[PDB]
Amino acid sequence: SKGEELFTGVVPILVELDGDVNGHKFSVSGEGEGDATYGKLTLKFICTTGKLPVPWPTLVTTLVQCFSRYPDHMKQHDFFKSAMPEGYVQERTIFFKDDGNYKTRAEVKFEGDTLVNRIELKGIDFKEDGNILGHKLEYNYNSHNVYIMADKQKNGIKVNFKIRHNIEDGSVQLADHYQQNTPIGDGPVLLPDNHYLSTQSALSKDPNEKRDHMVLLEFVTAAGITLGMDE
Amino acid sequence: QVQLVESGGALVQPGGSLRLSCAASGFPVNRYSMRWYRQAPGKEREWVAGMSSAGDRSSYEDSVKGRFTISRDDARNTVYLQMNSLKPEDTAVYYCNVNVGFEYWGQGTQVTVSS
Repeated sequence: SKGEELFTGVVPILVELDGDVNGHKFSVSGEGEGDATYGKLTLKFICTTGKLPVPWPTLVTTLVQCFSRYPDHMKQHDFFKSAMPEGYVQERTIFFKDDGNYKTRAEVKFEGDTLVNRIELKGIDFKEDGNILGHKLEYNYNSHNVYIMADKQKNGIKVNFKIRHNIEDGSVQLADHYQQNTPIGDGPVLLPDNHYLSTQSALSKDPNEKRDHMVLLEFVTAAGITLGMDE
Repeated sequence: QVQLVESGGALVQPGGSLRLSCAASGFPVNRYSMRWYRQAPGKEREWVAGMSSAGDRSSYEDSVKGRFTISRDDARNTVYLQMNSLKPEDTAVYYCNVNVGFEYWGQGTQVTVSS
């Protein structure tokens, strides 16, 4: 509420990830900018350790939902922005069907004028020649509904949704997301009614970039459930 | 839409100094390597100096190494070419150059070195 005034314009983004999947360590650094007014992210990510041991799309969700566009009639349900600038802690467990899982813990806060996302990721139980470690995901991303719900007790939100990863053999592989966000500050935050986010993302490559990298364009808008005739 | 505009050209005497500049619009000047060329009268356009996208590296052609210094102001999205110890053979139209998708040139600026 007082936080949302921080997103009126264009905000510099900075992302930092340290990862360990099946003992394959790696780091990612990202930058770009968010414009919550249009629910738009533009970012570029570099694997700063060389070669990414997992497919870039497996890292999308992990890599700043405060940049979602909450339409006027919902502004009061924007938990993410309301916890700013002290920020919130975002934790996930992502289950890849018939394969391993990531467990992540991130902190999204302002540091100066910059919105910063620092994550630690840890994956286990992956198959060394499955879709992830074997690099069989197409380089593209799909459009999803992210279901949000209040967690009165932790004073935050609880989020659930399934990401659909296109595999190159034509199949698709689900990644089950269990997410949880809690404020860092003592401040008062909005606890939202059940709603959801509509995501769309386009992955591309910088033609002039030698480094293992991902260029990401993403639009997210909040929407909200219209009950049927059974009330 | 990308556009380059050089300015700073002038008549100067041998040994003199002059500082060209180029105003870029349509892209961040700190995300692309920028280069300076010069074309004498009835001669082939000649590469003069350049700096890498990241700014960490600068290169010059042998004939100007040590007299020219390329630089840029990221915030003002401007590129500079400092020139000292100007010789008569430095006379030419100076163009600034960048490649974003396709190649772009400024319309140039004239430098004349004579007494």
